[PDB]
Amino acid sequence: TPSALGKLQDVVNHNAQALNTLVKQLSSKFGAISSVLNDILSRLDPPEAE
Amino acid sequence: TNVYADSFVIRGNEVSQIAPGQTGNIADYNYKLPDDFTGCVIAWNSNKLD
Repeated sequence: TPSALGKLQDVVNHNAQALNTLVKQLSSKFGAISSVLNDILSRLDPPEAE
Repeated sequence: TNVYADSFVIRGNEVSQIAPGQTGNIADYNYKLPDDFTGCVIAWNSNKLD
């Protein structure tokens, strides 16, 4: 029966899922024109890119 | 505490270069404003005087 260590499996599964979603949150656009800081710095002026 | 007044005459259309985070001929060769600049900019037409 492989479902005996389900709790210990789900612990690390939730940990990996939290890590993955924390990594994916970097691709989010929190009201900005792009998710990359270098692109915003190269496109807009510092007063507007702030 | 310490207030300083600068005086210079440009060709008119270059007024956008006198600002923090701006680039150009005058901004990079003649007069540059820092990103942490705290002051006021006063510019008016002088086609009748200069």
